[PDB]
Amino acid sequence: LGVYMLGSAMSRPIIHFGSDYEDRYYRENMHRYPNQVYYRPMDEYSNQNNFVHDCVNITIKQHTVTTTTKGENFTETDVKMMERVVEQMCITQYERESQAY
Amino acid sequence: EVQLQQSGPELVKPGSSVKISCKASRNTFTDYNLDWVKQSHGKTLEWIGNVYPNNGVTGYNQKFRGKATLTVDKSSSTAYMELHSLTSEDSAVYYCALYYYDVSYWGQGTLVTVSSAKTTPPSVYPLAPSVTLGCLVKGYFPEPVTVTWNSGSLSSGVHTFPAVLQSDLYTLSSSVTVPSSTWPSQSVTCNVAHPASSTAVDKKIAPA
Amino acid sequence: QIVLTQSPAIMSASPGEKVTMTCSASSSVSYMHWYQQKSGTSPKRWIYDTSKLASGVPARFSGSGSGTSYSLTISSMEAEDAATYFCHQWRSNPYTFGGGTKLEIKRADAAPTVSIFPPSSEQLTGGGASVVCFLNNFYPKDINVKWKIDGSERQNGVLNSWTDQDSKDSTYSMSSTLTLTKDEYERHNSYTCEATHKTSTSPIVKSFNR
Repeated sequence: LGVYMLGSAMSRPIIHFGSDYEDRYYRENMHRYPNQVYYRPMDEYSNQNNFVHDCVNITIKQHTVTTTTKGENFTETDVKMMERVVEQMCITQYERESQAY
Repeated sequence: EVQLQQSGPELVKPGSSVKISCKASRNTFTDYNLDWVKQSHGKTLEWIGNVYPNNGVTGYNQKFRGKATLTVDKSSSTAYMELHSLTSEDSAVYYCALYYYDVSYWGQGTLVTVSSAKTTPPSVYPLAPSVTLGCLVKGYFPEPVTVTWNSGSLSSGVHTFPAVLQSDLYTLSSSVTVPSSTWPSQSVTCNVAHPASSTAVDKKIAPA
Repeated sequence: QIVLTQSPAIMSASPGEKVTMTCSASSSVSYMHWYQQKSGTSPKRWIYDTSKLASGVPARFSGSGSGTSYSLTISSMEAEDAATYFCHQWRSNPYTFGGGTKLEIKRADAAPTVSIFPPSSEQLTGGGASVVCFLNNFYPKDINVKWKIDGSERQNGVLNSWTDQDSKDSTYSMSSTLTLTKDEYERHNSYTCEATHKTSTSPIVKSFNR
């Protein structure tokens, strides 16, 4: 776990899914999803998509272990939705690292 | 093939509380949403809150916080709405509504009447003179009563009129047209059920 | 609290007519949903996600709209479609409904079939005396009922109740119940129920002797 960087908090974005049922679900469940991401350092990556892919998997993983000690459970609708919001977040974290810092 | 069954009508005293149920049957969805909606005097619809019954999550309309409490028994697929500290404005029909993407089901509603009045059963009187017969269902509290004819075998030409209220007591009527020649020759019964008192009354129409 | 406003509030249409009703939002929603509710029944989802028909909803229905203006159209009005339609949004908490459009169907005028019934012997046995008049399968809704007990009107002691428009034949129906004490009932003889209505240009009389 000492190989990972941890980013500071961010506002979770609103994601749109193509149906009202999913849009309402997301917005009603989104507080259960992460608002910070885990990543590997930038100097290991050639391109943005590879960083985003790892950041996504690392972050989902830690979040699913942290919160099943809590006593949360995730449906598969929740893991798909985390996949989408965490991707966006990993993208923002990449832009923080490379432009803003 | 999924269906929602809600619990029966309640007469509650002002100040008390009640709890109504909504049980989802033959369901096979993992994560669906269950809304609760109130309807006041046959018209205006208001959303109260929701529960996702398969892990935890619960939403309220601000207006009903302190008034409704939503929970779920996910061992028996039954969802509950507690209503605290009732008054006359809480008299209404309450609905649970299931949603899963394209699919939607609504319960048949639960009538809550908030009143300090006392359950009273109706008296059923037959109306004897195609020809027309009826039943007069008079002096009951609270709503609802359901009226059948020959247990539902008689559906064509039935009119059942909405109840109206006279001095804390409801009165309704139902009328039925049947062929000139099936009556009196064939047996005409009107069956009335008052679920609050748990009376069921079968009055035969015989010619007067 | 996105407010939803529906117009018109009441609408009448002829069989075959194109009918449109509108739902307007005080702010932008992404999608709108519409419910149908007939008399006695619970609401049922009719169109969801703005333009998708729920199961068992006839093809002649359609929905559209964007931002703050949404409409429900019926390309050809049928008697079955007489009902109340509500819009509803899930854009933000609290989720709100519109106040409904009540849709009725025009039909060729029909006269009521009138039946009067004396009190049953059960009723007289225990207390009182309710004389009931049924007035059935008429159009249009506007009717009017007077009782006569031996040639004298009575307004006090009379419960009226109307049905909503029938889905099959689009008629309306009323019951008027005159209720009296046994004593006052056995003090008189002739009992007339009497209705005024567009169809006839003279009262519809039904009576009995005691």
